[PDB]
Amino acid sequence: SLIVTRFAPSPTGYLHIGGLRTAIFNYLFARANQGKFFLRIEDTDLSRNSIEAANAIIEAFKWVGLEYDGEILYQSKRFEIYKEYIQKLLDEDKAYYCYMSKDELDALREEPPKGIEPVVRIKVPQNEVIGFNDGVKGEVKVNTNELDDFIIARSDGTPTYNFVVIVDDALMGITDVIRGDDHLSNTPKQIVLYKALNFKIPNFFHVPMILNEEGQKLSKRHGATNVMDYQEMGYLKEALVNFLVRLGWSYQDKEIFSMQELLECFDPKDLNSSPSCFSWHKLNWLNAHYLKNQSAQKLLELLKPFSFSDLSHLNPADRLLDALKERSQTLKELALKIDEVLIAPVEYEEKVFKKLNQALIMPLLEKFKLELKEANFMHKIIEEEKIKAGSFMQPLRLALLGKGGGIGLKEALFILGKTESVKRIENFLK
Repeated sequence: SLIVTRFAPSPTGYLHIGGLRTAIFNYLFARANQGKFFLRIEDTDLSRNSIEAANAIIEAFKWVGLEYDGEILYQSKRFEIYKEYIQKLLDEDKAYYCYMSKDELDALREEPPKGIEPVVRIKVPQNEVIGFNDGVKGEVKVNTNELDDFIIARSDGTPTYNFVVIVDDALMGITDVIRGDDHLSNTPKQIVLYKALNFKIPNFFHVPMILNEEGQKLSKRHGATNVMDYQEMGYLKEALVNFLVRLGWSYQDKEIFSMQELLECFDPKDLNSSPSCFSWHKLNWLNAHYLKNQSAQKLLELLKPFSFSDLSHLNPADRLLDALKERSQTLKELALKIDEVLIAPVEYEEKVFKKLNQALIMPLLEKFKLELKEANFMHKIIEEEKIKAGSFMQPLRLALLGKGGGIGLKEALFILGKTESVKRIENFLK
């Protein structure tokens, strides 16, 4: 069966994670059945603010990797198309000109003009039942008496969002629409427009909105709704998609999915009607997994915008990533731990430095400096001055790493250059 879906978001300044989730559902439905998936940008005006917003949505779309068929459709490039359908409804007396204000209509609905530019409103047939079988909620019915004559064209002639969606959906042959429960009230209004223009009504799937940790609606008050913020936070594109597709959808008790697995087992009949919650632990658990399943060369290219240290080390000097990969969850956390090893310490932790015998620690490091200088690149040496390991390992760690609980001293000596290790010990003695 041929499936034609799209992603036509309402005007936003960027790509929201909630909109990314909806775009994934619509994407997966088309790709699972070898259909077509489009991206439509609805710019109500050709201003500088809306041009940058469109580029931002396209930017996040490219980074995530959701490819679309054909070229991107813009609302500003289809101005004359929307005008003709609006005129058609007028000439058929299915739409009419209105000069009243909203406050006048609110009072009248509860009980040759000169100058004033009118708006165009659609004539909603009263005393009818608008119904549609939603793929998630089931049969949804609404009386037309609960729908007033809504605006389809403003006083300057510009069509509304609902009119632009249904025209573009009919001209593109959209067969299914997977939507969030937020826009559930716009669906009956779109159905009116569809029937008025004798257009085919695609199938609808209304999924619950994403909830936060406290069960509230996911909004800008949480502080992480822009998809490109997750890129700056250090999350991989594969982990972000795996996280969002799991909200409101579940297969067979599985948590990790590849792109080829989703494309071969996604089904909109499995969309859960129970709302899902946004979990930082779940997203980090996924992102830790995809980060650990990466290679070594790819990690070098991923860690470049996050690490202050340039990687000119040898293939074994991959040992740096072995110890930090398991203890890191994002590229930001991984690169920071890397900088804690490659970048030389500028200061020393006074919590452990002040509680150290300076008369005994200084000559002991020198005896090890020469003992290690004879060796090179991987068996280390142990001091034999009849002392515990802590009496020697704690000062050596402060000289090499400066902190209290970092990587093991055996790996840090090999990761760092044999000349760099001596340069750090000599700086500790100064």
